[PDB]
Amino acid sequence: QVQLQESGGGLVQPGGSLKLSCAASGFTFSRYAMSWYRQERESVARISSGGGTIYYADSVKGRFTISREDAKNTVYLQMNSLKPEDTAVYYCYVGGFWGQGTQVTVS
Amino acid sequence: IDQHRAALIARVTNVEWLLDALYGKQAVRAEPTNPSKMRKLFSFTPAWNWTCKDLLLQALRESQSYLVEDLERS
Repeated sequence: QVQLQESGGGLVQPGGSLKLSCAASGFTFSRYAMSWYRQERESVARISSGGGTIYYADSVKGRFTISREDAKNTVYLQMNSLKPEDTAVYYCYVGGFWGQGTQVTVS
Repeated sequence: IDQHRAALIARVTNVEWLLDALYGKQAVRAEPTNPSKMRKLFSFTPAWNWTCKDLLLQALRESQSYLVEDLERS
């Protein structure tokens, strides 16, 4: 049974921060890429397997940071200088399996 | 060698941008799909000198540098 546990959401005041984390469970993680999106539904972060090749959506430049914990089963999202327009459901997602998500409210 | 193509295709948005950049620096265009015009464009390498690769990746960096590095650290 595929498992992804999304957490670290909340409500914050802009300039402020949120730390999202997804916990992978049930299969081998490190040979696959891990992603975050926010909600149309717009992809936010994608971190390829192995940690080398990082790709950030254009909302996330120099602010959001997708990180990888392979030791195992943790994928990090570091949101600094949060904005209400970026307040949304953060979906941790890998391989046809998207997390249940987290709620982000910025104001 | 086809996995980087659709990759760059969805990492762009506008396809006509780097085509207009490539202009006069070209009939692939009757192909209906937007990424079609991309995929055949990298079969044109024999007509692409060093300055052409330079053109593509300099336009890529003059757009988004991470994309240049992404094609680079391949």
